[PDB]
Amino acid sequence: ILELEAERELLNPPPSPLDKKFEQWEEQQAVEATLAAMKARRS
Amino acid sequence: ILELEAERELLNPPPSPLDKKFEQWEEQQAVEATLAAMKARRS
Amino acid sequence: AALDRGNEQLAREALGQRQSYQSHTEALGKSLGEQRALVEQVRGQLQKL
Amino acid sequence: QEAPEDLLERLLGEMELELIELRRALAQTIATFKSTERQRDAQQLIAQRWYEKAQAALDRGNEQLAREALGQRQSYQSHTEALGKSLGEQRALVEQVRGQLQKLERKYLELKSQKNLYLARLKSAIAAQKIEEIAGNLDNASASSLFERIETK
Amino acid sequence: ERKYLELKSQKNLYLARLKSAIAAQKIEEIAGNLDNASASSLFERIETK
Repeated sequence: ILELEAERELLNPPPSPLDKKFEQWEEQQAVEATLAAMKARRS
Repeated sequence: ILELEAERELLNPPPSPLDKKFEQWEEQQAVEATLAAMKARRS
Repeated sequence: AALDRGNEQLAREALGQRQSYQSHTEALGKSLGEQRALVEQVRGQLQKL
Repeated sequence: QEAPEDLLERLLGEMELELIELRRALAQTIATFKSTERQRDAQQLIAQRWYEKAQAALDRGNEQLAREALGQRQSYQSHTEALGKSLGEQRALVEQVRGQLQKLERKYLELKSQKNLYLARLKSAIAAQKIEEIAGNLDNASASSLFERIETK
Repeated sequence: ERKYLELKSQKNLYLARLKSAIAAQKIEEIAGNLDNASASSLFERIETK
């Protein structure tokens, strides 16, 4: 199990922590900015 | 280990300390000068 | 978007990530311009020959 | 010796073998530390359940019992500290070598990238030499040119 | 028993390092054969011709 899962790390490098905060940071706006338009849209 | 790693030092001399400060000195401007244009670009 | 809304710290790393690709851009970009002289000169040869 | 150009393709052929051989060696390195990392988690969990006992041990006034339980925990802690420090050191090993492979792979493709460009130039030169060497054979040379033989006759 | 498993535990880690070193030597030893050396590099032969 540990043998093969390691090879996945090699052939498929995982997302870096720098990019990890992207889909949380820009997503925190892709959610806020998107809902901001929706929030303003209703009002 | 120490035998072979030494040969790497021979066939491939490492960056000198004089050049080491370059990619930190000019990079300190390649970052500052680059972001200086970006900093001024937004404003 | 990085520095927008006041997250300047994050943008610094992203540009630090970009410079690595820029280094490839400058090195390869200069090489491509040089390669143009090679192909252009040899085509005139074949035309002459 | 064989043609140098043939060695160029063949030479880079073994280069690829090492990269995959290097890759497998890396993964084996990556395989082990997780096994050690998991082993650490189990032991501290064994230490935690002793702490869970230590929570109940001294409760209700049985402090004497709790002393032995913590005495039992220190043995597992010693493993925790020793293995914990080793795992942190092993992180430097794996991280540094990964940057190597990243450096090596970037260099190799660039090395193989240029190979063809100068092979193309090499074929241009032979095409430049063999085309004009025969060209002068007809008339372009002052003497011994076969063209003058026609006028001679 | 506690000592042996720890002894066997380290065995692979340095075997991995050993394979890394041979992979480090054999990869660059051939690398300099092309052009990275000042002389005797096969790359200069092309220009010579």
